[PDB]
Amino acid sequence: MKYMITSKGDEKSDLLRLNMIAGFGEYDMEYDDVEPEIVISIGGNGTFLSAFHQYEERLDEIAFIGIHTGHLGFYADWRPAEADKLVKLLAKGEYQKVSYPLLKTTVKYGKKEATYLALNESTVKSSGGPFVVDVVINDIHFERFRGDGLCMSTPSGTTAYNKSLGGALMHPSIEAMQLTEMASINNRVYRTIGSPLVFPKHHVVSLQPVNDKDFQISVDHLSILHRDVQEIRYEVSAKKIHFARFRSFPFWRRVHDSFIED
Amino acid sequence: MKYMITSKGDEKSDLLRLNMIAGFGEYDMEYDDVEPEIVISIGGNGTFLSAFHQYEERLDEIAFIGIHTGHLGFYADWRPAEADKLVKLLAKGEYQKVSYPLLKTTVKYGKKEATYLALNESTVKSSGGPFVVDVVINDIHFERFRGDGLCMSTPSGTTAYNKSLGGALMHPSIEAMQLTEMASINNRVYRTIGSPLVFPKHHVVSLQPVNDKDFQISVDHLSILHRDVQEIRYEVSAKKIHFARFRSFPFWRRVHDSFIED
Amino acid sequence: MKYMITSKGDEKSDLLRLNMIAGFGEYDMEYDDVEPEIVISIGGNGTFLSAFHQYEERLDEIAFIGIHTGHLGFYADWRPAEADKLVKLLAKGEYQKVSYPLLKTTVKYGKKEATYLALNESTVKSSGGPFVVDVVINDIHFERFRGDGLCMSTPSGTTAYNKSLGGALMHPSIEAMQLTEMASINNRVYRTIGSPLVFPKHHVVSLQPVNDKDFQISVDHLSILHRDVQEIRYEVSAKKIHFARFRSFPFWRRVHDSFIED
Amino acid sequence: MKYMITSKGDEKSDLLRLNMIAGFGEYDMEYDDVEPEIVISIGGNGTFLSAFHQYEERLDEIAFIGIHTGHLGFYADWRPAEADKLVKLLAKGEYQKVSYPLLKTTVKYGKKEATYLALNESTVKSSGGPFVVDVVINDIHFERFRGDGLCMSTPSGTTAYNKSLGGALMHPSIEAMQLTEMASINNRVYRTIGSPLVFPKHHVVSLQPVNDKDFQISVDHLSILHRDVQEIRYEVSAKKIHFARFRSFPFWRRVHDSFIED
Ligand SMILES: NC(=O)c1ccc[n+]([C@@H]2O[C@H](COP(=O)([O-])OP(=O)(O)OC[C@H]3O[C@@H](n4cnc5c(N)ncnc54)[C@H](O)[C@@H]3O)[C@@H](O)[C@H]2O)c1
Ligand SMILES: NC(=O)c1ccc[n+]([C@@H]2O[C@H](COP(=O)([O-])OP(=O)(O)OC[C@H]3O[C@@H](n4cnc5c(N)ncnc54)[C@H](O)[C@@H]3O)[C@@H](O)[C@H]2O)c1
Ligand SMILES: NC(=O)c1ccc[n+]([C@@H]2O[C@H](COP(=O)([O-])OP(=O)(O)OC[C@H]3O[C@@H](n4cnc5c(N)ncnc54)[C@H](O)[C@@H]3O)[C@@H](O)[C@H]2O)c1
Ligand SMILES: NC(=O)c1ccc[n+]([C@@H]2O[C@H](COP(=O)([O-])OP(=O)(O)OC[C@H]3O[C@@H](n4cnc5c(N)ncnc54)[C@H](O)[C@@H]3O)[C@@H](O)[C@H]2O)c1
Repeated sequence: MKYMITSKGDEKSDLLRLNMIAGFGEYDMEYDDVEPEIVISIGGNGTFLSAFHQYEERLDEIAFIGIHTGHLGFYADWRPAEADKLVKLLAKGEYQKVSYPLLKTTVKYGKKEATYLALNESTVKSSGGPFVVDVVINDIHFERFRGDGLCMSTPSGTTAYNKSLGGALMHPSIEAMQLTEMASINNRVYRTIGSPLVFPKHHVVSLQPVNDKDFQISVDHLSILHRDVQEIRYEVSAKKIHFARFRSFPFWRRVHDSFIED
Repeated sequence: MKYMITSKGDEKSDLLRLNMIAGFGEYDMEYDDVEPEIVISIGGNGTFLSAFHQYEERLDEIAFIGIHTGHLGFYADWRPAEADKLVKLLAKGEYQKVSYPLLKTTVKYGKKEATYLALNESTVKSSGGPFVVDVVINDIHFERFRGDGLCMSTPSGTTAYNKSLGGALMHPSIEAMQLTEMASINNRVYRTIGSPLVFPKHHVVSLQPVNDKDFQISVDHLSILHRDVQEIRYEVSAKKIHFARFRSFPFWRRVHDSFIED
Repeated sequence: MKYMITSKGDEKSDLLRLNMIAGFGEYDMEYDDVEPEIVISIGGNGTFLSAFHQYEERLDEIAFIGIHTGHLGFYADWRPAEADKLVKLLAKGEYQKVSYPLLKTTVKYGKKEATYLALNESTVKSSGGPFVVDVVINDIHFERFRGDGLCMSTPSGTTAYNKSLGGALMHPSIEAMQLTEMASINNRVYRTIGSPLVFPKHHVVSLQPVNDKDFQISVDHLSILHRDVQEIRYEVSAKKIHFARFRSFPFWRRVHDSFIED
Repeated sequence: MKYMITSKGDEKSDLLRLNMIAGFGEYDMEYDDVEPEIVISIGGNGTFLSAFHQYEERLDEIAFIGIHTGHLGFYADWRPAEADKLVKLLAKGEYQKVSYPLLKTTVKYGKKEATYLALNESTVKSSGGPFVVDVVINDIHFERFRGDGLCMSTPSGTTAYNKSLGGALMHPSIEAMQLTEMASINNRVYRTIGSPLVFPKHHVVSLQPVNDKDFQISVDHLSILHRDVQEIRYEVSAKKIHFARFRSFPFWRRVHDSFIED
């Protein structure tokens, strides 16, 4: 099967990558970083995010696998010491496929609209400057949000920025996105919902400028200053990320291991 | 069609009930509180909850309709002044059916297990006394929770007790339950997740006593002191509540009307 | 100097107590549990709280010292292994005195008022039953609180129940009390401040029943069902607790050690 | 007495200013914006903040008075319609003076240190980029903070940015500053206190760079990108702001009026 390996680029990750390629050489099992069927990431959570975004135009043809050199593997299954076992398992085709939901972000201007795919989240802040937007859900005006910004998370994204903002952790079998507030202003004149909101597939959340059409918009690691924005639109993507697995490693066990104990 | 009406029991609600029965008399359209196909509640949110629990053994045969005399209609669609329009619409069969998910609670003892159905939530607190339970998700030990208690909410329940505890609001098309913490203790020795958790259908959350087997368990309005508890088990019910509707009144508009403005 | 020792009552604490008495026998240094100048607590945080409340009528004549057998010493300075060093230091008079603020609670009825002193906090919940009170600060109606209850904390109490409810941690040199909410209900009709409130000395916070005059009131470990309540009044006490110290052990280092690392 | 008036600069505020000057003309009562004893602000909360910072080098010689054209007067006492009554009261010397605490911020570089005074708060965020600082309190390493940033508030500042970040509201008679977290990262490897912290006078909170010495630092409305930072130091200022008052208008009533009702 066609595969490639991305490395964090430090000595540790590079050498692990070379050894895996050498091991894959004894199998069938072609290195191809143009049209891989398997993408292996070796590094931190950032390395995995880079791997995902490198191949976001062929997500339907790829199964992702992570080895984490950091603490701390939300998209890793594997430790550096387990690399030889993974080589043998991958070569044998000894795996099942699991899929997580993704978030579509559309930015409209005074055209051409830009579309982004997020594995963790997309956030919006001001470029300045007071942040004020109208929040429109399925064409109904829901609230005028004033504060620091807003975060829209995928289910797998809920353990990250979403969690820090008081959002719920959601099992990735649920096809949803979650909107959290950053430092909302609430007084007798200005009001927000002041709770995270969880949206199903096909629900559309639109942010519309009130002032003030410049925004700092993030998509996972990427952060861009967008000018002359008319709308930011959030919806669950029709696209999914696929993982190759190998052994049972339940989401809630992954949550336990990351936040409670070892 | 067979129907019944429950009233809050004050003069206002009783008279509205009598007038609706009188209006239903001009149609076809039989009063039957043993085997109703339509259950009409006139009162507050508590009146509606009582109506639901009065008929929880025939939820598959009933479509519920609420008129709210209070502020404040999370399960009401209707205002007292709209009662005549509702009579005509109901009599004509001019409605579509919408379903919300429900929460199953199982309490096991040193037998016979007790099972409860919740429309809003089920909560657990101590009878004393320090509250400490082991939280087990699909047979994996997730955390030892210390604090005031725990709340498990349906999607429609998320606007209630769940919201007050920092939980997310979830659209009821999502078949899920949400676990929130009450006053969790977190220090260098005791740790909880400290975020709400959202579980899909078929996931099972089990609370197991550590000490200390007596618990105050609530199911919607009902609150009971349970003794000699071995397990409390939470899962999304196979059963759903059905509503008769009539006109579009989106969940998010209902949320806006209840928390933001009019 | 006159002293006494309280023990948690397990074998470990009892034996440590006997050894300290034996060591104090070689000094001057009289055991007196009626009029002690020094009160030594050996046990958990609960043991220390019991020691404080045993002697709350002579707080001006006593300096408290704690040895913690638990994790986990918010009022302990000392570990069991350090007991011999403490014996020698105490006998020598080798200490400075530090004072923390306390909370006065007054419960008024349809007389005789009951007054309580808290080292950590006093809380109020319903006996049932919906909890609703009017919050009156220096005779001005501030809010109608609906929810689970309210917690009023001393500065040293802020690391306990207060912390779990989202309250700030306050240095005990600040003569204040802090009011936190438990599960406040906020919607378009019912509103609370939804933030902790910090009150200086001489400010008086009065809770007045709306319904519904029965309340479960806690003062540190003590929890009592109070009937026919007309008012609950909170204010910073004129009384303080005094500690004997011995070496510098800053409050913020104590916070670090308890919540961050070792 | 020497006075000046600042205006928001819209037609409404400008005309109110002209009328007050005309009214002050009938008294004694000299317009002097170099060395005023009374500074009158007409506009929003931003106008008042500008007035404060215009005269922060002569805070000991000035008593401030606000008229709010906005909603919404945390530093206003007065409404536009009350301007004539204020003219007469001011001219008569019919007032008492009230003082609130202020926050000193020191930014040290690889010299010359910059010092700022805040009436509401000072915040710190990254210029990029991951925000990571070591939090040092009175020379003791307290935590390594990872997240979006940190906010240090005065007592009067607690109703603003502090409130949005979950901070306590503190009565301004308390000489303190309060540190709140913005989106702190907490997992099994990274830990923060996860509660607001309230510091008395003379306590010093130092933020020290870990990476990564560029920071976006705000002081009230002012926001500056600081490069090559070695330390950010927070402490309660020896300086206070003085207000002229006129009638009793308690802080807690001001809080009620701003967040609860009218
Ligand atoms: N205050 C915050 O919680 C905060 C701020 C900015 C970004 N982030 C998160 O960091 C991610 C990447 O940011 P960056 O590349 O700029 O580096 P970064 O330094 O801002 O964040 C990297 C950290 O986030 C963790 N992380 C990445 N994905 C995660 C996941 N899904 N669940 C839990 N933790 C996860 C990594 O293990 C690492 O510790 C973003 O997608 C966002 O979720 C968090
Ligand atoms: N601190 C809290 O938020 C708190 C405490 C106890 C109970 N409750 C809620 O009250 C409900 C019934 O309690 P009770 O009968 O003892 O009376 P109650 O006085 O304790 O609560 C009644 C209030 O809850 C509101 N409510 C009911 N269902 C709701 C919904 N699904 N979404 C939003 N608000 C809703 C009603 O409008 C009413 O204002 C429970 O199911 C629980 O959700 C809330
Ligand atoms: N949900 C909660 O956070 C919760 C609930 C009830 C009581 N409490 C706290 O427990 C204290 C005593 O309760 P109890 O005797 O019923 O036993 P308990 O089991 O309810 O609580 C004992 C725990 O609280 C800790 N504790 C005591 N004083 C503390 C302090 N000032 N700062 C930080 N932690 C402290 C102890 O170390 C112990 O772990 C109360 O004064 C209250 O502060 C907390
Ligand atoms: N997310 C937030 O809560 C947020 C973000 C940035 C700034 N702020 C606050 O706004 C203030 C000034 O910001 P700006 O000039 O850039 O304009 P801005 O638009 O960012 O904020 C102005 C708003 O803050 C209110 N405000 C000012 N002082 C207040 C006080 N002490 N208590 C309660 N509300 C107060 C004003 O009434 C106005 O509604 C800052 O000092 C900060 O406290 C808040």
